[PDB]
Amino acid sequence: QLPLARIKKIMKADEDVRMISAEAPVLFAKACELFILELTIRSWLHAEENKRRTLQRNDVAAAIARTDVFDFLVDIVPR
Amino acid sequence: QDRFLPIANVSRIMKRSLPANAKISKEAKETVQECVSEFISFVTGEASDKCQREKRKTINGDDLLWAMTTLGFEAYVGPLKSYLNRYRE
Repeated sequence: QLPLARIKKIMKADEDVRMISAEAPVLFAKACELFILELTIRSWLHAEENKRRTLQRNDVAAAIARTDVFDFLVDIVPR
Repeated sequence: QDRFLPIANVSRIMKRSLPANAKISKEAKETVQECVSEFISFVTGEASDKCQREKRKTINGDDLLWAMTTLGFEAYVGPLKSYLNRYRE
């Protein structure tokens, strides 16, 4: 579903990242899936509030802005 | 475009959460693609602090689970923990 080597690469951009167990990119692949699914459905709710069947960037920004867990993304995807 | 997970893989997962006739704009896909990389970096930084505080060299799955709990992703941690225990068996 998501390439482990690329996950490991993104992980290794970290300051203290050092060595990485094999299980960690595998677990991450599953975590990223859960994150994408939740971000996407929260965004869809904003598209349906605006009477659209197309999910747009402003829908992701809206979902991020009103979800406390997605606080870390508010400056990446401003409304 | 290689700081990111591949756009089609991300978008295929996005599409699974939506009605079959939903449409996803290319900019929405690119946005979520960028958000996923920030998710990895955000969670890794926390797990790294944990791994280092406990004088270990290797980030493992328990470090990630602890990091997700700390950062407020508690809804994911239960199912990920079960996933991790099965991978290790």
